[PDB]
Amino acid sequence: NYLSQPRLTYKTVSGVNGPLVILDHVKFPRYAEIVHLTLPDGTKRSGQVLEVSGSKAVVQVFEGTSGIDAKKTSCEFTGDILRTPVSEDMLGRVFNGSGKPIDRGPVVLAEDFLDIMGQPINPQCRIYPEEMIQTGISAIDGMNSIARGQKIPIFSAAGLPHNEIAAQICRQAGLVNFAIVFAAMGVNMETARFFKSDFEENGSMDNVCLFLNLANDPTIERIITPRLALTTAEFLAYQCEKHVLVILTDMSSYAEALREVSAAREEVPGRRGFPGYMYTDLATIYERAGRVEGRNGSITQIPILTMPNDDITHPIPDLTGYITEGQIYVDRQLHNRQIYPPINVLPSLSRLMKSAIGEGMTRKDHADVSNQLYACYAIGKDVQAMKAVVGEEALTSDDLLYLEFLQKFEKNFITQGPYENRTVYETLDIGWQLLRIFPKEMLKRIPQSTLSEFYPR
Amino acid sequence: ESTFGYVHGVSGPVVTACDMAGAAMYELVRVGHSELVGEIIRLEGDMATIQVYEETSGVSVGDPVLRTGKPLSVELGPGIMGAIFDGIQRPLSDISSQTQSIYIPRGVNVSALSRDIKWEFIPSKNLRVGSHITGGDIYGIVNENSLIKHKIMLPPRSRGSVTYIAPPGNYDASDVVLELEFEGVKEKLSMVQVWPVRQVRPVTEKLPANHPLLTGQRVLDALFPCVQGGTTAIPGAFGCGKTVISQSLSKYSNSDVIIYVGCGERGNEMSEVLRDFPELTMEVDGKVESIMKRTALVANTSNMPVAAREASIYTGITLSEYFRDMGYHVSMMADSTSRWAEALREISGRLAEMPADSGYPAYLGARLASFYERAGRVKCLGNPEREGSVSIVGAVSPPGGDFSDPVTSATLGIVQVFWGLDKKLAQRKHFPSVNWLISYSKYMRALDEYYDKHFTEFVPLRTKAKEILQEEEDLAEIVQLVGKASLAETDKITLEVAKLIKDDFLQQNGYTPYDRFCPFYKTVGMLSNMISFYDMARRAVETTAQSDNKITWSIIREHMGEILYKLSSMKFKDPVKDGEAKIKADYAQLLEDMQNAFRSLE
Amino acid sequence: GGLTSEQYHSQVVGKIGYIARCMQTIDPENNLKKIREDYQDVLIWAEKNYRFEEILEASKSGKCPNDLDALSRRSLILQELLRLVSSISPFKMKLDLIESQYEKMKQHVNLWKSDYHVKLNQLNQLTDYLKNAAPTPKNN
Ligand SMILES: Nc1ncnc2c1ncn2[C@@H]1O[C@H](COP(=O)(O)OP(=O)(O)O)[C@@H](O)[C@H]1O
Repeated sequence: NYLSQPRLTYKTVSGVNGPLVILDHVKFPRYAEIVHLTLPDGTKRSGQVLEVSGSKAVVQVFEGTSGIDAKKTSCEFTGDILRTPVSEDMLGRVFNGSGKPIDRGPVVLAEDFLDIMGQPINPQCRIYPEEMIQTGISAIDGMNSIARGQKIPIFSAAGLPHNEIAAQICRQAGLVNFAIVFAAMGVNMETARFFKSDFEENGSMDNVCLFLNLANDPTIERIITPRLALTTAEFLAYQCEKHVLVILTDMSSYAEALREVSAAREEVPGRRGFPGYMYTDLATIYERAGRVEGRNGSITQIPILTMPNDDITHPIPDLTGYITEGQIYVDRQLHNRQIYPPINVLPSLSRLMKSAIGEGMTRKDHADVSNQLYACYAIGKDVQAMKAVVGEEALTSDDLLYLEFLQKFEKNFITQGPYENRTVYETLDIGWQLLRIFPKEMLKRIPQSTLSEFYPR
Repeated sequence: ESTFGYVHGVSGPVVTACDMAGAAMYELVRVGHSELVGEIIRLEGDMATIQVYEETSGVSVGDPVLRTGKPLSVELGPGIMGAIFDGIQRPLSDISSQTQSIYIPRGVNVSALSRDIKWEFIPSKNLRVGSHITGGDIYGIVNENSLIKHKIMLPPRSRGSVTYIAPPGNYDASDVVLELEFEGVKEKLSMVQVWPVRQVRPVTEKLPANHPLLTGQRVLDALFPCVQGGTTAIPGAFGCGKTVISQSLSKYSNSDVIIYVGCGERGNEMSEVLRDFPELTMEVDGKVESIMKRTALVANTSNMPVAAREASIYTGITLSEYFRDMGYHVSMMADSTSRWAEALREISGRLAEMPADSGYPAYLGARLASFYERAGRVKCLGNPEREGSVSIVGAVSPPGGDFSDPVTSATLGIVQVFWGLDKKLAQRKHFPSVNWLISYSKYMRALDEYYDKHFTEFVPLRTKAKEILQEEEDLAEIVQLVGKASLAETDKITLEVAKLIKDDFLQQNGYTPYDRFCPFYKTVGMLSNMISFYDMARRAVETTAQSDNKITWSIIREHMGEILYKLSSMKFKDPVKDGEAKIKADYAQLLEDMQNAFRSLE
Repeated sequence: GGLTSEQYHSQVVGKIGYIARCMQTIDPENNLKKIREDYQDVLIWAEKNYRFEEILEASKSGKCPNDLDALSRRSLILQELLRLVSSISPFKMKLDLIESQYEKMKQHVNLWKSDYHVKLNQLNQLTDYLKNAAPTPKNN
């Protein structure tokens, strides 16, 4: 039933501190209910109740507390949590951080209201994602393959072409209808236009929804921006059977809003001063993915994050690492050499590749090829590190073949055009024509049956 | 007195409640009109602070808070096996059935066991009216599964004399199966007992551990063995393989039942288990059967409410102790004690308590200590004698991938086995990624009697394996400053057999049909051949380097390249296609081929 | 890119009233018939003595034209014609040339990128420098 009871409105602001405003005399505060604030000048803001205690409600104000006042500020308590109007009508539209429209279209008519927090998908109803998506990118489809409904982030150093990679996935991704949710947090306008323009250049724009929060929009709205995106993705996938892909852009600029809120609340700090709940907060984003029984929908997530000081062990990538189905890494050591897309296969993995490949999904050889490509690429890096100290005169002929493998591999397997789509089969054949650099017996990861069917060609 | 107080305040997973005079600390309490489940963490006057095992978003000041007297407790009985439960014991299959939802609703109260199922009960026949009986006495079997006979037993707090025992027949969780009397007071029981998860289920004795916890992985079972009744940790960074070890133990081990505990884990893990385990099969007595019949999952996915991670771990061990009391060699996969410690960080943060290292509460080391030490091999309670055991394996997940982590630092002080995973091996896709330099097992001195009885050749091989694998790293620190030309022939042989033992013994692709599992006979056969090559190659050099007719590693490789290729090929032997005698005969032919080749070099 | 709804509609009214002032300025007599007709939809709301509130309500209601991109392009076209006429004040050009130049601007892709605007900026710099120039060879 609808909430029929008339809304209260309080002037009883009794403190303000950082992004918090503390009400008093509140009649039965509800934890996590939303409050609208009117400032003395008639400006409207919104905020969530973070704590309640007897008559007190601690409200965090999304649009910042600057201009909140202890006498004239009016808080309309809405009486419920942060619901969002959702509809399939949100495809082909663009929204601000808090889900207000910015494409000059009207306010969304709700086909329903959903709780922004979503719900924990029941582990019994969840279906283990296995139907492969070809992204078209050899460094993915060959060695890091993505299942329909996987969650797998793209990690990057700063300034790397990770935007162009995500754009290419949103230009080439498909199975062996489809729709995209896109969200960006703390993005610069010089990149917001790139994403919006790319969905026009790909012709895709009619099947995609962009939630944009820019670096000069309010930082606390970034907390809800990816949650709005996921709530829309749940409506499209689980209510409407759409094969949804969710792009979350700079989870780092989201994580910085967590660190800010944490410091402002005085929460117990984990590594680098992120809140203790950092893992759970990231899970509350990243777990809304994968198929569920009876529903043909399948939320896939490709978060993107700039790793601070390029450090893989930083809390943002590292906690994301524990949650996601493996990770795709983009590297300066490739990008400086103009090797687009600069995806370094070696540190990458996909947890679901194990079941997304082989007969009925991909050619029989694929799993064996992937492992042997890791083996040779890795040994190539090891002999390169040897050559950099002791010179090529210390290397055996086989060690020089592993060095040549790494060179030929990066120039052919990883190197691909920004608009070039390669099938998995073409990627595997490039894999084999590189593996043929060694004698058949040297391919120690591959069984003799696979070698007899696929090595000689 | 009032049965309920009222929510005085809320902050994330913490709810304060007024009018709670006479509450007990760690009492289980319902919160809110929707009847959320929680537990009292602190008392502060006529007022209480409750950790809530569901998300509190939506709770209001002045909502009812209903006491229950009972501490956090689990229903134990028939119909546990094959099920999946959340951290507060709700059976997910029945939630799915009753709600038809994709998600677990807030406020669900579904009974922990399916009280509608008539189970087949077989009373012990030894009991009769007037007989004396005590906690842990098996009053009857229930034929729960084709594998696991459930052995119902008197609750450990209970004692008395048999007033009534039910005849052989079909009964459920509400049917009275037994009635006692003690001190003139009668006590009825159904087939379901209830136990406080924070209280250890007692035993007659905790014995030493002395039978290997057989595991599919070569490197584990050979070089760092776990033992039935022993603890273990698998500290590893993200993507290191610790979860696949945890799967592999559950899929393939000599454990009579497995409790798997998905504490704060990624949701697709539970789906993968529930996808794979009904389809994978063991065999008993000439009947092939689905391994799910010997498991239960406690799940609490990473996005489920933080507090329930604590209740999940305590549920997983309390179930494990229940099956231990039946005499089963239980195993229990504590699938991340760091994500558990992070839940203790959360409650401590809300309570405003003083943190130890990295925000963790000071009692973290004490909670972990009093958890892993619930393992053991035990003389059970009660009269028919049983030797059950719990073996606990904890997938610690160090923040930043660094073992200076406080969860690791505490865990290593408690566990008798360390399987430290290396991210650099996982990057190379070397798996399982066990670092053989830092890993250790304290059980070797007890297990050496079992190896002496069944595998007398093994202790020499295990020693030579560990030594070669250390000598590799001793050589590497030299080679990286001068180049490989500095090596003596003994050192080249050392690095080569280390490369065999690394790439063809320690390496194991556990999803493939051939690396799926590895029997001990296959494992020792592989290692025996590799070390036989080491000793023979070393002997050949030592025999001939006293002369100008000196054998070298290159001479051996050029004469014996096929033998190196055969040695590498040993891993591909498949237990489904090849019998133990067939694999052993192939390995004997490798020993003979090596001997005849070396006899031609010398 | 965007604004608060109050700001956005207040900018729309600003464009409408400005286009009307420019139309009155370039043509106090209704001689530029085809130009005037091509703005009748905006001009009516400002040639009528409507209150600012009434036109703001009509903008919120979608009764006034309200696309700021279209209004800005249309406003720019009129002002870059007005700028021409004003910049040649001592040499008032033919009406047929004005409506011809207007048609060329109406057809143009982007007036800010156009050499038309560049020529007028150069004319403006030269013209504006004279306004306070003292008697001097260069200035003469
Ligand atoms: N034993 C293994 N055999 C083959 N591949 C493995 C093995 N261990 C790790 N890998 C691959 O790496 C992935 C990451 O390891 P996993 O245990 O699943 O993640 P995590 O370390 O975070 O818990 C595995 O799911 C699998 O795809």
